[PDB]
Amino acid sequence: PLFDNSITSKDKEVIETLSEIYSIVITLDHVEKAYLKDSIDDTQYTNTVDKLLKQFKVYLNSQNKEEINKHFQSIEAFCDTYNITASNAITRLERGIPIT
Amino acid sequence: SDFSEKYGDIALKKKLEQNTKKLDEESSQLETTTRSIDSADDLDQFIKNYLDIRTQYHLRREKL
Amino acid sequence: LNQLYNLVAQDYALTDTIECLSRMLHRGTIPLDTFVKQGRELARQQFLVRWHIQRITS
Repeated sequence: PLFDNSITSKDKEVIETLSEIYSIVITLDHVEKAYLKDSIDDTQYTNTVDKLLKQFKVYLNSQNKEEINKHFQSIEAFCDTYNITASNAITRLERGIPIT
Repeated sequence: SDFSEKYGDIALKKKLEQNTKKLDEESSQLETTTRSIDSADDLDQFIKNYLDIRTQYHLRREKL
Repeated sequence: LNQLYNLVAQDYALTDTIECLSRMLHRGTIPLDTFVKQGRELARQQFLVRWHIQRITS
C-alpha cells in the first residue's frame, strides 16, 4: 500500500518535501566528491554548491516547519534514520559555506 | 521424487546465476555505449533503461 | 507479498544508477548541471521508495 488512505493532504506535501531534502543531501555529497577529483572545476562548483546550500535552508524554514523537525528531526540524525551514507555532505552541510 | 526434488534446487541455482552474470555484464557494456548524447530526450531513455535493468539485477541477486 | 521484495531492488538499483551518473559526469559525458537535475529527480524517487519500505518494515 503506497499512500496510506489516511495520510493528510498536508502530510502528503510533507513527504514530498523530505523527498526534496533527501534529494539535496545525497546529490550534494556527490558534487563535492566530484570536485575533489577535479571532474568539476572551481568556477562551476562554488555556484552550484552555494545554490544547493541555500535551497536546503529554505525547505526546513518553510511555513510547515514543525512537522519537518517533528517526525524527521535534527539533521545529522535524519541522516541515520534513513540508510544514507554521505561522509562529505555532512561536513559541507553543518558548515554553511563551500570553498572556505 | 526424492532426487529430482533436491535437484530442482540445483536446477534453478545455475540458470539464475547466468542471468545475473549476463545483466552485470550488460550494464558495463551499456556504460561503454556512451555517445554524443546532447539529446536530453535520449539521455532519459538511457537512464530509464539502465535503471530498469539494474532493478532486474538486484531483484535476481536478492533471491540467493 | 513481493511488493516489498520488488521495491527493495529499486533502492539498490537507484543507488547504482546515481553512482553511474557520477562516473558519467567525471568523464564529461553530461554537463556539470544536467547531473544535478537528473540526480535529484532520482534521489527524490529513491527517498519515496526507501520511506515506502518504512511503512512496510515498521
